[PDB]
This record gives sequence, C-alpha cells and structure tokens, in this order.
Amino acid sequence: GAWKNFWSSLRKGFYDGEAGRAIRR
Repeated sequence: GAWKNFWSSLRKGFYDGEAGRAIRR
C-alpha cells in the first residue's frame, strides 16, 4: 500500500517522458 503509492507516482511521471515523443511509433 504505502510502498505502492510511490511506484504509482513514478509511473505517472515517466508516462509524460517517453510517450511524449511517441505512443505507438
């Protein structure tokens, strides 16, 4: 729980880093 919360943040962060350039390509 409390440990998973941290992982949830990183995910949302990276989501706007790599996908920002290409989502499928």
